[PDB]
Amino acid sequence: NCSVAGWILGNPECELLISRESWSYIVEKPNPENGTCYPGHFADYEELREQLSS
Amino acid sequence: KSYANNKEKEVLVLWGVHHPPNIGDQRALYHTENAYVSVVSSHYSRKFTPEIAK
Amino acid sequence: EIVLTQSPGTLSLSPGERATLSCRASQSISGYYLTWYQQKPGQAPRLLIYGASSRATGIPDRFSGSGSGTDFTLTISRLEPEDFAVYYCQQYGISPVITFGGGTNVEIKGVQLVESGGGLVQPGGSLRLSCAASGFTFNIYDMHWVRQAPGKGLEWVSGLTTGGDTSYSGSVRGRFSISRENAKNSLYLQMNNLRAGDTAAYFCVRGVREVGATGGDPFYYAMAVWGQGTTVTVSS
Ligand SMILES: *[C@@H]1O[C@H](CO)[C@@H](O[C@@H]2O[C@H](CO)[C@@H](O[C@@H]3O[C@H](CO)[C@@H](O)[C@H](O)[C@@H]3O)[C@H](O)[C@H]2NC(C)=O)[C@H](O)[C@H]1NC(C)=O
Ligand SMILES: *[C@@H]1O[C@H](CO)[C@@H](O[C@@H]2O[C@H](CO)[C@@H](O)[C@H](O)[C@H]2NC(C)=O)[C@H](O)[C@H]1NC(C)=O
Repeated sequence: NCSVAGWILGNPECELLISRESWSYIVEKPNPENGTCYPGHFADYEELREQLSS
Repeated sequence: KSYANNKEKEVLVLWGVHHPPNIGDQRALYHTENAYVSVVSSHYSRKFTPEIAK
Repeated sequence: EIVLTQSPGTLSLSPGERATLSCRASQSISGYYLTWYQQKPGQAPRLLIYGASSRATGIPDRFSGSGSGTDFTLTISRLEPEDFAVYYCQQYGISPVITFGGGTNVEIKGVQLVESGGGLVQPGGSLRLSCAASGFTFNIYDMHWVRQAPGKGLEWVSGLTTGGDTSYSGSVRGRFSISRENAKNSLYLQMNNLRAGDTAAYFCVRGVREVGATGGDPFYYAMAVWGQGTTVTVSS
């Protein structure tokens, strides 16, 4: 259910999964539930995603 | 001041920021050498603090 | 806009003396809103003071005032026999209507416009005036036509912002008609249905820098400058 924000930052209902060290590909849903629990502008969302393409 | 949509359509909004060529207007009209404006949304947000610039 | 009341319409005082004058209205009316004048009879008006505090160009420091809301006030530090004159009280309505205090004589005890066409007509008749502009940008300023009977309180006939919002009085409106030209640098006032209330002198008057242009021209909500006026009369 998580956002990429919820994954990267450490949202406790996003399981951190440090064991996941490298992987085939990223999965989301289109309408991800867990954005940030304290909102705020998150600049360059695009650029971080492309950097974390691979 | 503020607004949010009731119409349920998308909305297109314009505004401007005054840069006088002289200060006597700025004191006379608005009575601050301070400029501070904050036009804000969730996604977008930006402030403005300009001066005279001839 | 609101009835003013000067205090006094005439006074008699000696040299080396102050002079307190209080122009106050019905309601309380915001205080960068009035401007204060003098006239020598024979001469046109001259400007002195604005916004209850502050002082015009080319000046001593003696005429100085205060006051706010309902009661605006101009005081005077020293009196002199060269000051022998009727001082006036001119305020810009929010209903954009100038209103006029009725002149205040001091007795001391022991660039330019040009008008066009003042004179006679028959009563109930028809005639036009103009003004013409010299040495500035008639584009910018909000203009006013004004009247004055001899040795009486003034009245304001008409004025107009450079966008087109007229202001007349309810009695004067319709019988007169204004129209303005910037490319030609001139103003027009076609007038009809004329009775003895118009038996008086008139002035063309340049007021307010609207919001913006280039220049060494600041703004108040007072006048900028006046014209020499001219007489108009109905008679038979
Ligand atoms: C992770 O995602 C879940 C699912 O969206 C979040 O839970 C849901 O959050 C909404 C927020 O509006 C909850 O509605 C609110 O409920 C509270 C009462 O608890 C009320 O004060 C609000 O006015 C609003 O009605 C919704 O009930 C809630 N549902 C569940 C099943 O939890 C959750 O908050 C997210 N957590 C993090 C850490 O991102
Ligand atoms: C993902 O979101 C769905 C929301 O549809 C969560 O579904 C809830 O699951 C719990 C049990 O685990 C139920 O008690 C709730 O009633 C469910 N809600 C809805 C709306 O179906 C689901 O648990 C979420 N999964 C994760 C991993 O966060």
